[PDB]
Amino acid sequence: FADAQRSHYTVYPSLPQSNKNDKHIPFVKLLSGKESEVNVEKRWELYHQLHSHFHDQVDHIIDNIEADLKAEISDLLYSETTQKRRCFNTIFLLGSDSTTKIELKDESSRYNVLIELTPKESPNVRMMLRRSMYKLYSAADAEEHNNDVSYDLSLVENFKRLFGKDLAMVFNFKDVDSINFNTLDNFIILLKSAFKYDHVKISLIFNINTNLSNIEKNLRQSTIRLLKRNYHKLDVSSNKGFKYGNQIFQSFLDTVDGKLNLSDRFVEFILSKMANNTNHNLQLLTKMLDYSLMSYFFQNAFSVFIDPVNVDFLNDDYLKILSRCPTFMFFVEGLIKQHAPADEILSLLTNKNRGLEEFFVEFLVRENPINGHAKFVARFLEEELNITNFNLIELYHNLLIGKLDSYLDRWSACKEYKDRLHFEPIDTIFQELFTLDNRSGLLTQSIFPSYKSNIEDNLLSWEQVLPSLDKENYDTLSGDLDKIMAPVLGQLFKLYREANMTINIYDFYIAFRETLPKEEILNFIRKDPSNTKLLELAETPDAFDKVALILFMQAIFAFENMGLIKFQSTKSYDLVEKCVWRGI
Amino acid sequence: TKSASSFLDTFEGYFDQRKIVRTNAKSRHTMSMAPDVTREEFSLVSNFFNENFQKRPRQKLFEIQKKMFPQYWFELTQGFSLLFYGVGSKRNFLEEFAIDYLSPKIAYSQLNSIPCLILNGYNPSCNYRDVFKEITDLLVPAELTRSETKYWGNHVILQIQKMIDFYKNQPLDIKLILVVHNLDGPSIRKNTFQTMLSFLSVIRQIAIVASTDHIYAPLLWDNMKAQNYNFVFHDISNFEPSTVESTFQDVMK
Amino acid sequence: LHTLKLIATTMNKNIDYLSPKVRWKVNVPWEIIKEISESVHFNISDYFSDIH
Amino acid sequence: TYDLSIISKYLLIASYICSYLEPRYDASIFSRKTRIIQGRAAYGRRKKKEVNP
Amino acid sequence: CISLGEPSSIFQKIFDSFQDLNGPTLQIKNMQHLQKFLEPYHKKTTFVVVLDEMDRLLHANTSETQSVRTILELFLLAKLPTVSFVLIGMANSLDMKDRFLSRLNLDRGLLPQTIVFQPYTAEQMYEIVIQKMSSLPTIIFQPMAIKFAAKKCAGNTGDLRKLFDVLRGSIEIYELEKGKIGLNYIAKVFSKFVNNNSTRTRIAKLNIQQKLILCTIIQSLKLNSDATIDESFDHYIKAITKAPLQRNEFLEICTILETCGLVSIKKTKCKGKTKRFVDKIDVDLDMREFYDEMTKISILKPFL
DNA sequence: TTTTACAGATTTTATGTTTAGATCTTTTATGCTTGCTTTTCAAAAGGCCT
DNA sequence: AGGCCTTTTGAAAAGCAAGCATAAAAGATCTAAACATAAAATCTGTAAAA
Repeated sequence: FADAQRSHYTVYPSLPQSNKNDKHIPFVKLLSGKESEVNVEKRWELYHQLHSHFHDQVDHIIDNIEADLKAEISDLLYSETTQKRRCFNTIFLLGSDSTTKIELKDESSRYNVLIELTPKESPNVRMMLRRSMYKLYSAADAEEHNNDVSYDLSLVENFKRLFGKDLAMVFNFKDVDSINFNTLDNFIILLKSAFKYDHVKISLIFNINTNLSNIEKNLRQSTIRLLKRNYHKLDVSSNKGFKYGNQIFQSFLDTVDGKLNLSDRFVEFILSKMANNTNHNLQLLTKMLDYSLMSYFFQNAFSVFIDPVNVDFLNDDYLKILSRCPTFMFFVEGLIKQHAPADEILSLLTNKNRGLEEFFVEFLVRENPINGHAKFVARFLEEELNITNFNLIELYHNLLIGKLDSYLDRWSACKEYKDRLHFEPIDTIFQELFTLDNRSGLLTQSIFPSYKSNIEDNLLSWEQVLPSLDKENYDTLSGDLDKIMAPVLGQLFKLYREANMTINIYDFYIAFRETLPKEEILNFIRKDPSNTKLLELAETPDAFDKVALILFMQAIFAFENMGLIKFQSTKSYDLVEKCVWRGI
Repeated sequence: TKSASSFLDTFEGYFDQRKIVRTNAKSRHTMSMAPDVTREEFSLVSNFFNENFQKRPRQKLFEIQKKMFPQYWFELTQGFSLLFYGVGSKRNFLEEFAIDYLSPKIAYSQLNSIPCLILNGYNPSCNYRDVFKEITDLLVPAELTRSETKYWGNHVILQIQKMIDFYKNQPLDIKLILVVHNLDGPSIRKNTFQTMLSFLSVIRQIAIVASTDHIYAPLLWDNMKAQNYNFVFHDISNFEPSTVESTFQDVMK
Repeated sequence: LHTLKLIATTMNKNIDYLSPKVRWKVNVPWEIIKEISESVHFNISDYFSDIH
Repeated sequence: TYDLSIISKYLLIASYICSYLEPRYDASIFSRKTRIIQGRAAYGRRKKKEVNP
Repeated sequence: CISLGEPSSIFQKIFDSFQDLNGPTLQIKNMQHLQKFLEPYHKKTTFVVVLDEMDRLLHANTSETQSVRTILELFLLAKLPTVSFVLIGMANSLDMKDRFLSRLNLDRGLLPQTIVFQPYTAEQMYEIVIQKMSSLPTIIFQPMAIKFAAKKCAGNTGDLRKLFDVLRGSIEIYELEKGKIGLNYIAKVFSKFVNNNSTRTRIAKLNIQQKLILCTIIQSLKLNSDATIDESFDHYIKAITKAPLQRNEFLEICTILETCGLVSIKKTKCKGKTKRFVDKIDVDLDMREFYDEMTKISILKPFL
């Protein structure tokens, strides 16, 4: 109708008043629909306890990097002078994204203002000056507890006699790699004349997200020699000095200490996806670990057994599920192959439910500390050895594999400690229902998918998305069409893939016209009982082409706004250009 | 047959099919010799073939992916945004998911319903100032004061930043479900709209349920946009005939 | 990379990225590309060997 | 040199390559896989141009 | 729809019905705030307004943005209770009728009826205006002259207000003697606007120096389209180089060709290389009758 | 008890300031066509060999 | 009497390069919308005097 013709129509969905059930949580009935409702409620509450215990530590680390950074910047912003006294202090914040709040100290009988500047707040030099002096007059006349001045450096000249305090303005350029440096060095030149006023103290703070050889290549050399008077650098990045990856991954183990385990493939996938992204890694760490936890409690019924009170709700289907673990198969093969007691394996094979039901609850008192010993290796490398360039994720990966000694000899600094820093752990039976893992490609398919490859796969093959049927063909309208005829927009792509770079739309139409059935669609087209217009065009002696051009032009103008087809030669639109290739 | 390509589609399929073809080997055939139709014959056979070619397999597919809905509600209520890419129209999926399923389940669980702001982003008349006008009466936030507004700044982006720092001291319940159809459409792929919709997804109290159509879509979002969205991607390609949106675009002869 | 002004394009005002008429170009010089190809250890000196 | 990722460094290198190389001479420098169908690769440039692009 | 200009003040002027206290604030946002005012508190009553000259409002915002948007917005007839709030449209001349779009043309409200109202047989119309009389006639207008007037008006579009200022002028030129005289006006205003293409062209020029210069502008068109008066004067000393003459004589004799109504000299962009203003030359009539005008002058034949 | 009448608040009108996006023109850039030429390969001409 | 295999080998496919065209970049010039200020008429709310 006409409601999908206007943008942003808000819609209130009306609702039935109540259904009076427990359907207030999304956790479905697992074990092919055999689970109890109280176990689903306990699973939801247990997942929320785990998720809250994780994120209450993640938030303290994330709100502690700001209390570390404000402590860092505000120490080399102050407590130092230069003998020239006609220079501005300059701090290059390397690798920093513009997300930090800066605090300026008391320093009484002197104002301290912070003038944040942006590539949107700087289209030329005069808007920078008007915004800077506007922020100066605002943060000077509102921090005092009346005339109108002009917003230029004259306010900086007579700031001493307008207010009575000395000025100390601290500039702050947010995306220094995104401003014009031609506007920025003009602003620095325009600021340089403020030196002669004896009550100012300009400080510049550059938030650079690239290296320093790309800022002093684009600036002019006189501005660079002015900036070489009192400059300091400061590396602000959460990959330098692995302290905040060794506090998010450390805190993830404090929630899963004994209840859950991590796989080998999972930690190497974490390391592969944390290394292909540098700007934000404290967020791509947490949104992989939480989505690993969310795909666990939604899938694994045995999560209800990670609390040692729910041990008595072992139904028959839990005993069916746990029995077909291959580590238990390895254990039972062990009980066969070393010695032969008959009537114990005959019990625990398929008959006795009580022995297997009480046997599994012994397997939860075990700890086998991977994450209980890895903190000892972390404390040994940080305190006793004083090496602060190690990664807890990669050390944990090698400790999980077992080649930890190679990673400890990667430094060649702890040769007398390769026995003290050694730990060879084994597997405990029934790990493979209690492990966070990725062997199905779930964290790949729904966090970092091959987007274009999935679109092209669904366009080309299309049988992995559309079903085939064997009963619903006679009550339908097209029963014999789903088996002999590919879907248009999925059939045209088979000709689009094996075409050239320049595709003539008439040849692209003829190749589509002779891959359709002729003697089927001329029978099919007369099926409709209601309308009468669709049958008279079948009484026309050129029905097949006039039904073929409709489907072809529909598929072409459907590909075009998807991105696979560029119509070159405007005012012709006859020779299209293939512009997406499969497999790339 | 009409392509002499040694390789097919990889990087060497790109390098191989980009050759140079002579003037006599070319086929300069205008599409005038295609048998012309009327507008109403197209309009008739189109709506016939939409719901009468693969109708029961597509309904079977929608019932297959319709038991996926509790995972979508779980991912929304745990903080993520959703992104539904795929072949075909994702329109009726989000009209049958967000209106029917989602907001009744959200409204019951925190105990009228939860307001659903649909946003037809395939319409090129999609300004962000009237869309943010439509957001600021479904939430009604505070106004921009004199100290918090700046010298000729953007009031929409500053208001969303003020809402972001307001909603860190609040209970975490969904207050709106923002349903964007064709998020990479011709008037919403631009930068300030995406800055708006990326700063809205920072708020936990609004669930973004987006959909894309173009294939080079993920390069609209850098390390700041793709971090404030924190999308989870779901290929729900269901081969829909996509006839709500094609009335907007040119169907010129 | 487009945000960090390292690859760049024809700056029409608020250009759409998803058009088949917007083409891209690098605007970093050779002297940093040699250091980059030294960092990942990529032999790029023999890619422009057939020009000088 | 730069605090970038591996794929971003290779994207910078590949964008540096394709915006200084002529588009016709890349199937002589990168095409390496065995054919199954009768095809010919790019021959490459005959004379090295010493204008230094 | 006069004092609107922008799509901003559509709804306040129709609000003098009960002269309410509300009207400025609640109404001008939304269609549901005018759906709030469609139900009638004071009985069924009636209030149908006729917004006049409605094509004048929708001619803004330069693509569709807030005017054509408003025409696809204010033709919704969605809810139909017992409420008399219809609005017939008063569209102007056919300037942007044949430009449409599918939102304007697909089943919402008062669209699919439009009629050309051209008054053919306006002779009977004049007969109705004169027979509906308050001042008895003796000698009526001759219907041969009435049909000649109705013939010589309705060829362009068929304006009736144009024809109403013709018979009035005919009896106004009748009163200047103190169908035989209701014809020289049209034979007067057709000839006055036309003047003479070639018969009076040289007649008014009578001067040869006011004749061959028009040929200089004719030769200054099929070499250059930026015909500067300098270029009209560099062509002048590429033709007569075979009492001096300065540029002032040329540019003041061009005022005669300006005064008659052939030539246009004003400042234009002057594209060229630099973009500052200079004088131009342009001619209007087609070179068919002027090429027959030179068939009598033996010196304007080699210059063609 | 209304109707006035000062105070203050909100509207009206009018012009100033900054940002974002359109049209049109000039100058360089890219692709198309036509004749000639230089590579790689695949059919083959023919000697070696079972 | 037969398969093979390496020098030689057409030869049709890549490469090259002047000649007109036409898209496309870059910028000049313009304009509309968001954004801000402000004085005077106008609305209105609280006592206003009868």
